[PDB]
Order: sequence, then C-alpha cells, then structure tokens
Amino acid sequence: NQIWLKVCAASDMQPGTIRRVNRVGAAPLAVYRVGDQFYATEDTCTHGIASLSEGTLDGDVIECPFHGGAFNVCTGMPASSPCTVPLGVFEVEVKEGEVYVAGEKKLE
Amino acid sequence: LKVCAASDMQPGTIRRVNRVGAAPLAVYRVGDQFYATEDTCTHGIASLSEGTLDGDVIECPFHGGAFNVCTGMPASSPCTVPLGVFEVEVKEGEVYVA
Amino acid sequence: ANVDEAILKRVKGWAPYVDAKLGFRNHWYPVMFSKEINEGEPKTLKLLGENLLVNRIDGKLYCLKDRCLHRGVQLSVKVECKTKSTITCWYHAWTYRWEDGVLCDILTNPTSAQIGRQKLKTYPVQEAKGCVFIYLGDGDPPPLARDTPPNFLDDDMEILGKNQIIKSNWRLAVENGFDPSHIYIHKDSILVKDNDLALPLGFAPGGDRKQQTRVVDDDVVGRKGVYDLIGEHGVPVFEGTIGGEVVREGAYGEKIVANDISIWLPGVLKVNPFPNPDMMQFEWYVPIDENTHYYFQTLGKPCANDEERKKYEQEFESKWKPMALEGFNNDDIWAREAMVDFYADDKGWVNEILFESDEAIVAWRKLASEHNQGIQTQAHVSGLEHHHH
Amino acid sequence: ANVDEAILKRVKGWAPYVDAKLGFRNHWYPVMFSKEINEGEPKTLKLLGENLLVNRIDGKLYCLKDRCLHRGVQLSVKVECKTKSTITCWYHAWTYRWEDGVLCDILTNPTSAQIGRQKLKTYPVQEAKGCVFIYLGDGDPPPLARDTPPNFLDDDMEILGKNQIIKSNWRLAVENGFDPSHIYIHKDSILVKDNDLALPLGFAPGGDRKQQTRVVDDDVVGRKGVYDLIGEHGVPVFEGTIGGEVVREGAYGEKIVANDISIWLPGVLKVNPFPNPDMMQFEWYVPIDENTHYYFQTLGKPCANDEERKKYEQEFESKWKPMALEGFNNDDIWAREAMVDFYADDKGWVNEILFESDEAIVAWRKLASEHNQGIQTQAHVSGLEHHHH
Amino acid sequence: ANVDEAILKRVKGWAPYVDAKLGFRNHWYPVMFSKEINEGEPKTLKLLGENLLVNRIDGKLYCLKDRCLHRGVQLSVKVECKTKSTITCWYHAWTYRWEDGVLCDILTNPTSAQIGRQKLKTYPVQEAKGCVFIYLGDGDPPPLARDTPPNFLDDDMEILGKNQIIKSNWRLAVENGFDPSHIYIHKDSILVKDNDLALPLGFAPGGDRKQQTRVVDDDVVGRKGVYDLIGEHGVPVFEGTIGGEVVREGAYGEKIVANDISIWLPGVLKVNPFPNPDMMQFEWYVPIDENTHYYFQTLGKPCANDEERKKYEQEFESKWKPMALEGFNNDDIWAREAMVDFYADDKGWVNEILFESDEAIVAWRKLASEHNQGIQTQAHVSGLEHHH
Ligand code: FES
Ligand code: FES
Ligand code: FES
Ligand code: FES
Ligand code: FES
Ligand SMILES: [Fe+2]
Ligand SMILES: [Fe+2]
Ligand SMILES: [Fe+2]
Repeated sequence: NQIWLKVCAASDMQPGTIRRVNRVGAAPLAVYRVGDQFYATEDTCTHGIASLSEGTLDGDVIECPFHGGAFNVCTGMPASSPCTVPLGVFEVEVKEGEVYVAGEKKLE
Repeated sequence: LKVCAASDMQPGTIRRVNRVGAAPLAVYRVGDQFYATEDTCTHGIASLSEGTLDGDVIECPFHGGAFNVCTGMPASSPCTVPLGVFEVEVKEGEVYVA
Repeated sequence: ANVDEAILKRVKGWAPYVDAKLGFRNHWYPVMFSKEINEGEPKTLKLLGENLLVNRIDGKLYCLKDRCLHRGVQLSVKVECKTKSTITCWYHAWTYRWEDGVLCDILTNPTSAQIGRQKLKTYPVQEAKGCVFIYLGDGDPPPLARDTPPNFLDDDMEILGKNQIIKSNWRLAVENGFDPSHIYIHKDSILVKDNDLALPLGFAPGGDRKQQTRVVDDDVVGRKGVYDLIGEHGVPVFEGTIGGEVVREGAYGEKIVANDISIWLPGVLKVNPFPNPDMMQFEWYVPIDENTHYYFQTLGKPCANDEERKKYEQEFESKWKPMALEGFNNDDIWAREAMVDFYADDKGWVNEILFESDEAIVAWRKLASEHNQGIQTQAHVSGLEHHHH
Repeated sequence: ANVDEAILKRVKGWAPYVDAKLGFRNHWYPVMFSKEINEGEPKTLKLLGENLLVNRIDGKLYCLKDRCLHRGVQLSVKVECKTKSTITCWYHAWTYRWEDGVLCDILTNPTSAQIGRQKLKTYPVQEAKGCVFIYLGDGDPPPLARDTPPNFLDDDMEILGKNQIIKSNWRLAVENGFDPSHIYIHKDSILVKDNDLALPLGFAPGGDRKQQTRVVDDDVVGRKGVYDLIGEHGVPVFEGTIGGEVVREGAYGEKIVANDISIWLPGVLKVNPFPNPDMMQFEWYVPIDENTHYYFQTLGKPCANDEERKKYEQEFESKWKPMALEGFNNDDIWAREAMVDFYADDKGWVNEILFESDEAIVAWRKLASEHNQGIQTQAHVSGLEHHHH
Repeated sequence: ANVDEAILKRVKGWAPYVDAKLGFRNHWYPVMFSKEINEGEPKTLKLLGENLLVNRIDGKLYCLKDRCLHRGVQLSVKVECKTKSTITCWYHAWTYRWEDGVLCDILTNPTSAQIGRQKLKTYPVQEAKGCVFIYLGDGDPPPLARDTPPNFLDDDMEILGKNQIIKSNWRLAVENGFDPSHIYIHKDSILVKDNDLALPLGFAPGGDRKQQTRVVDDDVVGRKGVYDLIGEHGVPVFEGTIGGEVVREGAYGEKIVANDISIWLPGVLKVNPFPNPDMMQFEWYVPIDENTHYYFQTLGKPCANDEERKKYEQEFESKWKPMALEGFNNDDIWAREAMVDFYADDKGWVNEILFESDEAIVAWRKLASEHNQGIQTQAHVSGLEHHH
C-alpha cells in the first residue's frame, strides 16, 4: 500500500471539496474533487508550513489560508503570489469507484 | 411657554427659542412631531438651531457632531455628552414647551 | 483643497479657513525691514510656500519667483546678476528682468525662439513704515491700507519692531494672539511687574453672543477684521479658585493696557494701548509654509518731531524690545508651538472643545472664511496656476 | 483598519494581529519602575500612541491623558499642580481632578458651562513587584493577573529588571522572543560560557502540528498564552552541518535553562529557568507607537527573606543585568531591528517564508487574534470617529 | 507604473522613461572596481532599489540578493561564510549556495522540508576593465558590449575610474551629462584654464531638428544611444551678451575637446576626446533608488605596453582624477541636486519649458522609452504581486 494509497470512495467527496491523506514517515497529501475529476498535490504550501487542505478551493485553484497564495491543483503551478514554487503533483486513479493516490510525486 | 403654531414651521425645519435670561432652546419638527433640546452643542459653543436636520438628527454647524432630537443621544462624533431634552405639547395648534 | 474633504465637510462654519493651511493668496504681507536689503544685494525668502527673490535697484525693491522657467532650479543656488537690471540663471544662462520678469536674453543660445516669449512670475513690493510688504497675489494690487490695521500708516506713527521664523502654522499664531482667555499664560511676565500692568487671569462673559465682538465689514479702505469686546459686558477675574480656595491672583497694577484688541485679514493683530498707554502693538503672523510663520512684531508711537523719534528708539532698544516683544510675547511663541501636534493631522479642527471666550476666535474664523481673497494651494507652490504661457 | 484591507484579506489566519500595529487596547502594560516616580512629581510617557501623565498623590499612582480637552496641548509643557488632587492647564487654566479627570474648575472663566460637563480620559495604574502597570483601556480593569505570566505575582518572587526604548514594532520583539530557532543568535553569548549553559543551535521537531505548542485559553484567572513544546518530541541540534560536514557546534554545559517558554497576551514572555536554574525571566514588549516599544526586562528569583534578596541584588547588579539582560538579550535587540524593513510596509506579513519551528509563532498569532481585548487605532489616539446612519 | 497615470498620459511620447524612477531592469550596470572586492570578503550595495551581496570565490564574482527568504533580514547584518561556497543567515542559519542561491542547508533544523526547495535570487556579475558589472535582470544576460559605449571594451583601452554616491534620481544626472548648453556651469572650471581648453558658453543651433542628433539603432552588438550633433550645423557662442552688451566670454584655448558626445542605454555618457585630446570619458549614472545614483566615472586611453600604462596610471592619479573627474565634474554634481525639487513630485516632466538645445535630451528620452529592456517597479523590490 505504498505505490498506490487507498484514500476514499469517489462519491464520498462533493464536487469542490478537499481531503487530506496522512502518509506515515512522509509529508501529507491533498486530494481535491474539481467537478467529476480528482487531483492530488503535496498538502504543505510551498511558501511555508500552511495545510492547503484548510484553504479555499475555487474550481481548479486552491487558496492557501496563511498568505492568500494559490496553486492550480491540476498542474501544481503557482496561481497567486506570494507562491512561486510548484507543488508536487501525485497521480490519482479511480479504480472501481475507489480513489487511489500515488505515494510518490511525478518528476519535476 | 409659547413658541409658535403647528403650521408656523414645516416638516424638516429648526427654530431658535430664546428665554428671559436663560440658555436658548432649539425646537424641531420631524414630520408632524415637535421636540425641544438645548440650542448649545455639548461639544463646544455652537448653536444647533443653525445646523442641518436629517430626519430626527440635528448636525452641529461647527465640527459636524450630531444628536437625536427625541433622545438627545450623540449620533455623530465628536459629540459624546447627551443633549438636554425639554417636554413639548401643542394645544389648539399652539406649540408650548417646558 | 489642502485638507481631507471629510474634515472640510464637517467644518461648515469656516471650511475655507481650515483649507488655508498655506495662507490667503492676493493679500499684502511683510517679510523683512527696509534696512535688511541693500542696493544690488538680492535676498531669498519663502512666502505662502513660494521661493522668492527680492532686489533693491536704484533704491526700488523688485520681487522675482526664485525658480528658472526652463528646468525649475532656484536662481539663488548661484546668483549671477550680470547687468544692473537683470539676473542670469547659473545653469543655461536664461536672463530675466527684475522689472517685469521678461526673459530677454539667453547667453547659451542668443538666437532662441524663447527670448521675449517667456515671463518669470513677479510680485508687487512696497516699503512702508520701514517694512518690506510683498503682495503674494495676481493682477493689480489693492492699496496697502486694506491689509494693514487702522493707524499703522498714520504719518506721525513711528513703527519699530522685529521679525523671526516660528515653527507653528500661522493660524495657531493668529488664534493665540486674538484669544481673550490666553492672558493666563502672561500672569508672570517681567513686563506685568516692572511696568505695573493691571492683568486679570480672564473674563467671565456677560451679554449675548453678538456683543462679544464687533465684526468690521464696513471699513471705507476695505479692511476686514474683528474687535474683541469681552471686556464690555464681562467680569474680569483676579482670583483663581479651585474648590472654593484661592490658588492664584491676577496683577493689580495701575496701568490699564489692551482696551482695544482687533485681528485683521490677512493675519495681523492690533493691541492698543500696548505695552504702555502712549503706544500700540501691530503684529503679523506671515505664512512661510504649512509648519512655519514670520512673527513680525511692531510697536507704534505718534512722534510729531525728530527729538521724540530719538526718545522712542532709545526706550524701544533699552526697555520695550527686551521687556515686551521678548519678555511678554516669548510665552506666546511656545504656547503656539504646543498646539502644533493636535492640529498637525487637521483633526484638532474637529476635536477641539471650545468655551465661551472662543466666541472671538469663531468670529475671526467666519470673517476670514468669508472675506479672504483666495486660498494658496500646493498648485500655486509648484507653479501650475496664473503664470505667463 | 491600521493596515491595507488587501493585506488583511490575505492573512486569513491572523488578520487582527497584523492590524494590531499600535497594540491591543484593554490590557495592562508595565511602563516604569515604582522608584522612578516620586510624590507630587508627575512623569510623562507614551503608551499605545497616547501621551500620558502619571502622578503619585498620598503615595498612590494616578494617570491622566497628557492632552487638554480645549486646544489639545500637553499639560506637561508647563505642569501647574495648584492643589494636591488637581492639575491646571498652563494655557487657559482648565483644571482636572487626578482621581476622575472631571473638569472641576476653569481659573480664566469660573462661570463656563463646560465646568462639570467635560472629562479628561483617565487610565487605572497598579504597582506590583516594584513595577508600574497602566490599563490602557476603557472602564473597569480586569485583575493584573490576567495580563501577567504565571508566577510573576507569587509572594516569594523578588523581581529586578531594566527598561529601555527599542526602535521596532512590538510584534517583531514578541516573535523574536518566542521563536524556538532564534537561539542560534545566542551561540557565542558571553553568558553561555561564563555560566556553563547547555544551548543547542536549534531543534529537529517531532510529532504533529498540535504537539509543537500548548495553547492556554482555560487558565483560572483568564490568562491567554502559548507554551513552546518543540523540545518534547524534538531532537536538539548540537552539530550544525553544511553538505554533511560539521561547521558549528552548540554549547555543552551541565546547566539546563529555558525548558519552559510561554508567550502571554498582551505580549509578555516567560522563560524558565533562565539565566540560572533557580530563576525565571519575564519580559514585556510594550507598544509606544508603530515604530517603538519598551523592552521591559525582569528577572525573578524566589528569596524567602532580607538576607537572600540582598545577595540576589548584588549578583543582579554585578552578574545578571550585565551578563544576561545585556550580554545575552542585546542580540535580541538587533535581531528585532533587522526585521523592521521587511515588515515596515506590512508586506512581510504576506511574503515571509516560514519553516517548522514557526508553528510556535503561528500559534501565538492565532491566539493573539482571537483573545485580544481590542485593536488600538489612530482614531483612539486623535479622537474616535462615527457618522449617523 | 511608478508615476500617476494622469502624468504618464500627458508625456505620451516618453511615458516609459518618466515611469522609470528606479531605472531599467535587464541591463548591466557597473557598481564598483574589481580591486574593491577581495577573495572571501563579501560587500553590500543597493542597485535599482535591491540590496545585494557580492563575493569573490576562487577569483570569480557571485551576487546574491541581501535578503533572507525566511524573515526578510539582510544577511550582511552579520556575514557568516561557514564554507567557501555558501552563506548562512545569522538569524536561523538558512544557508545558501553563492553559485545558484539554492537553500542547501538549515543548521537550526537539518530535517526541514524547505531545504532544497527554495532559491535566493542571484544576478550575473562580470569584471571588464577592472570594473564590476551586475546584470540586474532575469534570464540569460546579453553580452556586456550591448550596455557599454563603443571603444570601452577595446583590448588596448586602459580604464581608470572613480565611483561615489550622489543624491539625485539617475535621470537628472543623465540629462545634465548630455545637455549641450549645460557647459555654461563649467565656464570657471580650473581644468579649462590649466589644460588650456577651448570651451564655448553655448551653441546657436543650425540645420533642422533631425540633424541635431544621430539616434543609433543599428549597432551590430545591440547598443542603443544618441550622438549630440549640435556642433556640426550650429555656431559655438564665445561672447554672451545682455542687450548686445558683452557680460561674459567663453574659454579661448588651443586644446579641442568633446567633439563626440553620446548617451547610451542604460545610462552611460561617452565624451571623445576628454579631458585631453588623446583620451575619452565614459561615465554611468547607476540607479541606487528613487533619490540616489552611483556617479561611476572612468577615463579611457589607448596604451600599447606596460611603459605607457604606468605613464597613464601616473597622470590619472596626479592630474586627471583631481583636475577633471573632480575639478570639472563637481559642478555637474550640484547642478543635478538643484533639479531634485522640481522633478520630485514627477511634475517637472510636465512643467519644464525646454528650448532648442534640449532636442538632444528629447532624443534620449524617446530612445530610452522605446529600446529599454524593462521598467524596475517597487514590485521587483519587495516581491512580485498577482492574484487569480
Ligand atoms: S504559507 Fe501558503 S501562501 Fe504563505
Ligand atoms: S461644537 Fe458642536 S460638534 Fe463641536
Ligand atoms: S534651468 Fe535656468 S537656464 Fe536652464
Ligand atoms: S488648551 Fe488647556 S485650557 Fe486651553
Ligand atoms: S531570517 Fe534568515 S534564517 Fe531566519
Ligand atoms: Fe499673548
Ligand atoms: Fe533571544
Ligand atoms: Fe558637465
């Protein structure tokens, strides 16, 4: 259960909600539902120590609660200042109504 | 004490009331209602009867302080000290005040 | 508008006066004594925020704005008066006439299209009673007498005095001067004891509001000002009490002074008689900038011959200057300076809590609001209004 | 509204704290030592942007605003205390009671309608442990205990200290004090060597967000505070590495100091034990204005009697004040000053890049935002503004 | 936008230049001489409003922004260079590589997730002619040659200089330098008398507007500048007169200097020949902030070998530095300063009244406005802003 992490059921997350996944001995992840699509990034804002799962999802844009920085949850690319460092993006797979997230990020 | 008559002043107007060796009053008509306060602003030496009425709120000409003419409560800074209210009665369409 | 429109909206009584941070435009102001400027020795000063140059050519005073029309440098950084009647900017040698401030030569381009087509701003100057007066204004000046108090210009009146830069807005100086209750600050003046003055601590007013002052809107010479009449129906206070107990007394001397106190636009106080029954005091509070004024003090005495003049100038220098203009008015300087902080953000004009003797200050504020000849604006200072094209 | 609304919109976690540039109203603050104010000798200070006058009358302290109601002058420019219980403004003699600020007399017009109808602002004053506290707020004060750290008020605790004005905003001083990792600036302090302290370079945190601190909002006397618990599940760093090579070591002494670090509203740090294992440090960062604070340093040591207390006063005057309050905390003063430019335009509050030990500061910023008793504004300084509907 | 939109809409032709109170981003600028910065001895400077640190490591210069990513302190408050290749913030020991500015270690928390995941801003630095140039810009720099006047970088060209800080906006310094008529201020200069210089008081412009200057837009190396050609069709004034009366005379002298005057982006003036017929003056006006600039003065002279270099070194030191760089140019310094107040509120740009010789300055303003590589803003200084 390290390559793919069992998160939750696909219909157990309303379009435009965020869910935090605690991995043991590594940084937590954030899984977002934008409409019918699922995406995942590191949970930790790249600008500090804020948890992005306590931010505001506005479509495909997560707003950090600390300084109002933001990221595209699809690309992980910064969407508002002061964020400049891209989030780690984690592949999600919906296999049999079941949400799985990669235990390792795509290579930058 | 006699002041004037119900139709001697209009809705939304003020009227100074001097007194035989006494601190002048200000009489207001708010619709067809009549109220009396001190004429002197509690924030300095202004005459409120020379200010602007805005419903039940007299605005002081000096610094823009304001009072409710019913209650005497400060309604605008810099006023903090409430305005002395006087009892008002009209019998036969002749406005008397206490 | 020099002041937040939210403050001006609140001061309906006298908004133009609260706006008048830099002073009133189109008025005469004294800036120095005749003897302070010699033939062909030009002097720099700042007046209602404007850098000015003054010169004496063939005994007559001329005033240029101290700003080259070209790149906006001060001519005064390096004065080059290269012919009797001109001044040459040190930078590209644009040359102006004192007499009309016409651009008449350019030593760097004698063939320039600018020559004769540009004019440096100038201001009317006029010596009177040994004083240099500048009309900080546009168009043809009015007669000096409009902006001087009664009797200043009387032929017999010998005017002696002194001038310095005080770090307060001119309005705080005016109001302190004309303030009937402010006499409390003078209660320990060397002048009061050593010249045997009667000086109460204040006045308990009587009569009605109108009686506290006489507003002068009716002067044939066009003067505008206010007399303080608190003494006419008022009870002088010679015993100061706190909770029934006497803690201070007034001065019970023989000489009654200051029976006649008047303030005039553009900002000049007359106290008559002062500081002795044979004398009167004329003092100006002249705007230099928002934070600064000239405290231009004079004492007048009628002098019918050249013996009396010599007699006066000797007791001015030995008695009245150091006892009155300094030993009495020095307390007025730090009183003014102490009001700076409260008025500096313009909020004092809203937050001040006035009492009955401030009737005289309110009358001056209305007078000044209704009868000033213009508000000086930062626009005038940076030179974006009423120049030559 | 001390800060651009667009900045406040961005700092959703702690908007009130970022707004609190002038400090929190409705808390007690230490401003001076009891021994610096003598019977009938009024003392001036500024606190939360307000000029204050403190006086001792029959041994008890009272506090008036140093700003006359009339024309906004400081009474302190020329103090006239004419009776025991009153102060008279040097200008127009408005006279106020120390005990309740009531305008009880005016020497210049004993008939004024203002007499008994106007009130100069008062602030409560309390002495504890030789320290003068002022309640910079409105109405009935809470007990001093609410706004002091645990054990400061204990009967056994001998408090010695010093006070000075430091040029930074009070919040920079608070955050520097409670910052677990800032201990790096102290690595070469004379006191670490001369008092054989154990002092790491920093901490590798363990556990989760919640275990890094204990947020106290449930004390019996109402204190609101945060304990720094980075040490409980965290590893002290004694070997500082670059590319895996050791370039600096921490200090290896036997004396364990600073186990127990807490910050309390309105901005007071408790460090226990420090600088010695039988002592505590309590330090306040008191807001004077947006650019300035009092660094009010105290050292607590339980002494049971006259004997102990005199030895402690000797090792305070000879060792602790110079070795610790100066030799250790001098680094804290210039560290605070080094943060001024980044935070000066309020941009720092958006652009800072935090790391893990900043959890303690973040917990402080949220605690202060949620449990402060009000934001001091420029309107509290000059005069509250409100328009009718 | 550093200037009110109301003022920029009125100076339509050269709005970009009026907006550039902080200077132009994405150019090279000289800040000091090579000799002023030693191996492992970091130095501070402010450039285009940014605090920077320069260090020399195995002979090579590196430039980091002097602002810790963490709590925004200057690292130079207490420099801690703990390895040859890094600098460690004094506050919480965030440690950066000089080479690329990567946050490579944190002594106070070696387990931090920020490690390897943040980068302090770096700028390219190059030494040429014993001068230190910093590329205050983003991405790969252009060749240094683009931002130097022609001949400065020539192999035989021996460059000696003087640098100092002056309290005027850089643009007032540029305009003064290139103002053909400003030479009036130099009329009593001791260099004139002593090196026996010919110096007019001024110029009667001849020819048409376009012949007053040559706007250079076609240099192979990308240079963008203006030659002042007022000397070609115009008449040099040697007798200044007020109503036909001679009041002042020019400098009658044998030595002909300053035939060839050119201003170049980003703000360097070339005067050939000066202050002697076999030498040229290259002088930059480098923006430090709104109110301040480096007056970076150099004198160039071709020298074949060490016997001639040593010769030039000697009379720079004993003649040209004291007599020209100081004795001539000091009047430019106070002239610059005399313009601050009129231009302070950005209103001088509207309110000046130009005359014929100002065509040179008008050509620089238009050239600066269309060929500059970027406007430095307060956003670059404190941190770029943007909301979605
Ligand atoms: S921690 Fe997310 S924007 Fe700063
Ligand atoms: S006197 Fe009425 S608002 Fe001040
Ligand atoms: S600025 Fe006066 S001549 Fe150019
Ligand atoms: S200012 Fe204090 S009594 Fe007038
Ligand atoms: S400010 Fe540099 S490491 Fe914290
Ligand atoms: Fe006076
Ligand atoms: Fe510390
Ligand atoms: Fe020059």
